[PDB]
Amino acid sequence: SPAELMMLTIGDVIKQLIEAHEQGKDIDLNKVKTKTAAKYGLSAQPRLVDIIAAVPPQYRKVLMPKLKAKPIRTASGIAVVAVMCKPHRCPHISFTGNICVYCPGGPDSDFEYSTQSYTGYEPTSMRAIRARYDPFLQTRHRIEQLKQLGHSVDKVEFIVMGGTFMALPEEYRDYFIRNLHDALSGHTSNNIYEAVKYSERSLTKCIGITIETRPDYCMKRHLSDMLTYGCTRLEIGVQSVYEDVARDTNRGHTVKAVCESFHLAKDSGFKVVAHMMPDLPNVGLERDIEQFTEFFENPAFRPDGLKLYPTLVIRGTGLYELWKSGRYKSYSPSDLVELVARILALVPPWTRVYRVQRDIPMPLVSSGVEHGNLRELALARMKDLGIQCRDVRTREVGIQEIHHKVRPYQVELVRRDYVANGGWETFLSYEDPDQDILIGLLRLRKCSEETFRFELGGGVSIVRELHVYGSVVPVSSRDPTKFQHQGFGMLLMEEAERIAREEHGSGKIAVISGVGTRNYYRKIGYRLQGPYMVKMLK
Amino acid sequence: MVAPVLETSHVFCCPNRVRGVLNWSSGPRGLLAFGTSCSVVLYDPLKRVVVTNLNGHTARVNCIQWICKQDGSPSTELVSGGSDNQVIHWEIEDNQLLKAVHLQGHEGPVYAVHAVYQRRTSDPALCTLIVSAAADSAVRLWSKKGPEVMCLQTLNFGNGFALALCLSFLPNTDVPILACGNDDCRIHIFAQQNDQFQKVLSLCGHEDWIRGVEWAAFGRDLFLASCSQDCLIRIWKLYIKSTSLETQDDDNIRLKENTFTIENESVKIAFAVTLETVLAGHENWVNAVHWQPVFYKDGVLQQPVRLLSASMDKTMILWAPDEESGVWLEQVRVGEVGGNTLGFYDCQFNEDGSMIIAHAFHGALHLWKQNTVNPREWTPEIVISGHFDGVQDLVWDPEGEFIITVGTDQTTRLFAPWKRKDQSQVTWHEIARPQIHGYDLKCLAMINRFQFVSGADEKVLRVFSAPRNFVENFCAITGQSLNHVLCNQDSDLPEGATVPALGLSNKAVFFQPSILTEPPTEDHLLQNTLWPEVQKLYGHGYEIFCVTCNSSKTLLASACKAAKKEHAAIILWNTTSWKQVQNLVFHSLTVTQMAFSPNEKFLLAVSRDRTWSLWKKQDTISPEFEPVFSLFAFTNKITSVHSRIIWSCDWSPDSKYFFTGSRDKKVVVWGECDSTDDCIEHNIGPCSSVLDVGGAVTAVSVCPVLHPSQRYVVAVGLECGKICLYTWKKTDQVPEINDWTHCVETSQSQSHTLAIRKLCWKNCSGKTEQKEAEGAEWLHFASCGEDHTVKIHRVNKCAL
Ligand SMILES: CC(=O)SCCNC(=O)CCNC(=O)[C@H](O)C(C)(C)COP(=O)(O)OP(=O)(O)OC[C@H]1O[C@@H](n2cnc3c(N)ncnc32)[C@H](O)[C@@H]1OP(=O)(O)O
Ligand SMILES: C[C@H]1O[C@@H](n2cnc3c(N)ncnc32)[C@H](O)[C@@H]1O
Ligand code: MET
Ligand code: SF4
Repeated sequence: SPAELMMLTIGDVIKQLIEAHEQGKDIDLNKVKTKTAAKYGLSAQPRLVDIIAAVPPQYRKVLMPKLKAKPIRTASGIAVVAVMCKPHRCPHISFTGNICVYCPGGPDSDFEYSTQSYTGYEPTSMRAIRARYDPFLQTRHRIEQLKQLGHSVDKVEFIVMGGTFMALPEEYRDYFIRNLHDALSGHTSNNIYEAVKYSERSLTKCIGITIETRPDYCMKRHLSDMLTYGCTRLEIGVQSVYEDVARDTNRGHTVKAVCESFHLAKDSGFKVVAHMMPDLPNVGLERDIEQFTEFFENPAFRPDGLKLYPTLVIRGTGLYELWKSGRYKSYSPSDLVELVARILALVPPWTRVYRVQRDIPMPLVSSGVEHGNLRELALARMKDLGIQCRDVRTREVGIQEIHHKVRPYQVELVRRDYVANGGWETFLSYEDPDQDILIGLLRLRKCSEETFRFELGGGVSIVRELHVYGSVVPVSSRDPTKFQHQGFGMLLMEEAERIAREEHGSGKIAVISGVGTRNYYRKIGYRLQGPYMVKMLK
Repeated sequence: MVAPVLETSHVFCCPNRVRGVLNWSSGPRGLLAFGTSCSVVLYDPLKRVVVTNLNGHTARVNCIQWICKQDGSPSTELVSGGSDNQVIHWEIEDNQLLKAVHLQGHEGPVYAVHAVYQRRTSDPALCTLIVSAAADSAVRLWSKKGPEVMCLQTLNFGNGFALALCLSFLPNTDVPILACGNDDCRIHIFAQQNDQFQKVLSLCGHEDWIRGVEWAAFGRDLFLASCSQDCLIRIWKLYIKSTSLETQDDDNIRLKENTFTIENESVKIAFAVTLETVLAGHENWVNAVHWQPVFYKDGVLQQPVRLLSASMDKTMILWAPDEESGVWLEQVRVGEVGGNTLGFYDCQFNEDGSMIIAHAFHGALHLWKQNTVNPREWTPEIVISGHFDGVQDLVWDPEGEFIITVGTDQTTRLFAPWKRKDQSQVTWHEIARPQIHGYDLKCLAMINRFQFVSGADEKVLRVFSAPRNFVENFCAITGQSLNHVLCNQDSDLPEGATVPALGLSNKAVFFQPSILTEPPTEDHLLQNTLWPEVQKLYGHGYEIFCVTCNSSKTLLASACKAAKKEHAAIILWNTTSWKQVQNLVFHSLTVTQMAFSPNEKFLLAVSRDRTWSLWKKQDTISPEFEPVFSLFAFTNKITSVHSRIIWSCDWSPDSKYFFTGSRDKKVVVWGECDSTDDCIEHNIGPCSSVLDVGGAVTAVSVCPVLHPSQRYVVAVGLECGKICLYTWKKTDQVPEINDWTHCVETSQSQSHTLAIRKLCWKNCSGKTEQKEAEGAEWLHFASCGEDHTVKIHRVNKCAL
């Protein structure tokens, strides 16, 4: 039978690998796989996961740096776990009578047992459906998969998806957040504060949480509530900078509300990521370029991250009815690629693009995008036109290392200042100028005159993000072929503490952080106050 | 006769989801103890029945630990800790409660408890030493001399925590010693010289959190077993150092000894600690570790050397040492590897080691027994089971041989009795779990003997029917006849059910044919015991809240959450061809409960808006058509007497009066609803006097038995889980005094701990007159609440 032949082939492969390790010579895996499969008479080849899932323990520890699969999953310095909430209705269904004109799925739809703005056939959607929307099971399952691939899960970040999370009853939000923290740490708590304490003392660090919210649910109350949870990032859907579009699609709010929410969130200390949608109705091929030029040149709009979602028409929505009646037509594919190239050429060097298109399966789409690799096609077109993309994602060491083959040689220090949302922003970085390679970054902001938090009033400057890229280095370990634990963090904080005292004129510095970061900043010399890590500068 | 005799018959519950909540006593005929919600339940595995509940806690129970004697007699004292900042010391006599003492002074929920008896020759009243650890980064010590307690000491760990504790005495002396496992991946040892505890030693080696330590005494040496989340188990060894002489064998390689010195009666004694071994074999976390207790065979004490461990990767391992070499070897590895189900929290031995028990992630209990002749074979056995979250509704078999419950744990369970030839007592066990749903369940109703309707946190009602193997299993276990239970009326029907590939539904498998003569275990219940779905009803705009059915088995009601008038509307269905019949628009808030009069000519509704309404059915012959309903009486703000939300209502057995209970701590009777022939408009109004029960009323029920003396007994439940039986009597005079009489009340161990959500008498309409009964000395009913518990109570007839 093929099964025992497969097993013997696998065992022989690990035997050769461990022998070669013992006498200490390098070995090529593909040739060994083919040769060993030839002997036992097979019609297939071994899979990497199978070879990983049969190593003895000590050898399992020693020889993972050769059998790892999908090296992109931890090429940015963290491990990402995505979880989903319970199905529910969007808050503006009541006082308007209906929801956005293009959103698919939801509690009242033909997509059975699916969350709003999702179909249920997606990877994460099918993971939570079989788990019946339980945060503990989802976290455990995803961490098990990540460990089975062969990655290190020392540092974790959560992403909470679904509809509007902050519109649910308080008890459910308590349940969800405390279960996430307990799943990481291993405790069995009763409320948020107990879970937060135990997670602070944990060994599997929780770097931060990300939540998606609407501009009318981002006020002082909601911001404070999210501050107690441990959240550090926000996702808001702007979709357009034009006031007529925001009311012809039954969005439910206005652009001025979006700007005010941006101002409050940035003064409180969060990070802002914006969803934008090209090819909206009543928006031609010339208003998109102006839209994005204003987006990146007007101080009221400048965000920290972007998500480009070209418009898709899906069955069971108002836009579907518009499309059937012969009143709405999509762009041609060449025009779409050209537009995306032009848009990507405008992104400033301090902005990071996380995703470039949706992930709806192709057969469910009636019109719109049909391919599945828009980003790389756009990059090739940009190379043809002679322009270049200079965002954050396509300039860091891991991406430059796996897509191209380059390494930093002549690292230098760079600083960029600007004005945004009524505040004076600075962006410090360590990067290689000649090859255009990014290593580590830090964001700093001087608090404006309209801050409401008690801890930040009276002359406080706040640090909003500190990050060093590369592959993941486990805590208290060192790897001379990677970039993390080599002192680029205490160099970036010493400079932030000099700007905040000699230029801002402040007398205190505050940091928003997770929990493992709490221990790190305690090591540096900061103390704890409220949900912040503060330090006197006098 | 002068006083009624209320007694409890059966209790169904499961342990909490905490580490160290289960503990098995030592000595012959010991008792198992675990914690459910706010109660400590004592369970007797040999008879497979629950003996009693100890309830004085106001929050979730976290730890339980028996106190071990020296003679080998069964223990009679134990200590518990709660998530209400307090510890409690209990005393037991004759399988009852004798006394309880509260120890207070913590500032967070407690999470670790231990206690021992003290040895001394002053003939004291059994002095006891207690140690506790909580979430306020502190460890506290207590002493209990008789009925008096006092706090000896407190220890502060900065911003750390203590996760495990154990107490014992140093060898060849009477100095207590303490071992504490911390989040620092480091064990701390304390010794009590003079009158206080002082740190002596710190042991390193682990590199993750520690989740259990245990002392053991072997000969003249002391052993310590430690487990962690490193997936590793370590054994240490403490002994008395030499006499500072006779040490001349320097031609050997030995580990460095960790030494300390203590003062005892003006004498210096030196002790040494050294590591013994490091076991391995687990993949996920190790949650608990335990030695084997000593026991007495024919007078002589036997002291085996064995170890037990339970892990998060669905496994248990038993370890024993090897005498040929210096290593330990696995002997038995028990569990079920595979499936999305997670692992175990706790594991326990028996008195002698014949049986082994384990506690699962959801709350299921697993029990294994060893064969007498084959010593490496273990088989599972029958254990208690129940919901792991709040129960919301309850129904009875129309003929009275099983009950069906739903809860916010997204499950539906069925309980039925077991009949065995070679015994007289009857015990009730779970045999069916006909739903594992994706929404929280709220309501249930019964249509036929093997068909029901369920309503959950969604806009859809569902209908479930029973497969074939269920009937065979039911008639086998309950002891009936297969031909007679079918009554030649069910005929051909599907065989089973299975989970669908996508979405939430049930699909007939016309699972596996598995005949059963004994109740199943918690691996056949999870998979092979579902029920097919045969209908699905739409027509509501929001999540369901209430369901009822008439006695003629052809109609059905419904309600949903609402904030306006166009959403709060009752809907009537059919039971032969499910379509909407008519919509009854009234009220502006949610309808909480409805009831059909036994005369099948009325329908009543109570709502959050402090009002109510009565709907009368008009009379037509029209055999092919269906009758209709319309308003017969109502109530506005002024006519309403309840000042707050109405929670329950019920009918009199003769369709004459009806009772309402609300949060206003009052139960009112509205009467003269009879004379349906021709009234001018109505005469409905208050027909009694209000009663101040003492707290919010959340359940009302009336016994379906008529007495010539015209007794109307009402079972009233409260938020605090009390059940009071009153006796209402119509005055028939213009004074309304002497209509409320208190008959009987539940005791402190027979009551619940949180709100009561349902009460239902046994309306055995199939047995209209009790043919085979002891003169019907007793009346049975059942209760459920938000304390994870379902209970069955029995009351004396002639007393009421
Ligand atoms: C605060 C926030 O918003 S999040 C910080 C970013 N989140 C991430 O962890 C992603 C990647 N982060 C990193 O690269 C690092 O964790 C940073 C940014 C915190 C520090 O970057 P580095 O340049 O690696 O720090 P640096 O080399 O100066 O310091 C190394 C020391 O920090 C320790 N350390 C690193 N991360 C942590 C942590 N989460 N908790 C505790 N100690 C930590 C290392 O163990 C090492 O200590 P040691 O070598 O003396 O034993
Ligand atoms: C989750 C995110 O998906 C985007 N989104 C919602 N509907 C559509 C659609 N039909 N096509 C493309 N993107 C869409 C919105 O930007 C929303 O914020
Ligand atoms: C999941 S959609 C994006 C978040 C939110 N519903 C918004 O429209 O802004
Ligand atoms: S708010 Fe977001 S999720 Fe809700 S309907 Fe609009 S686009 Fe969809």
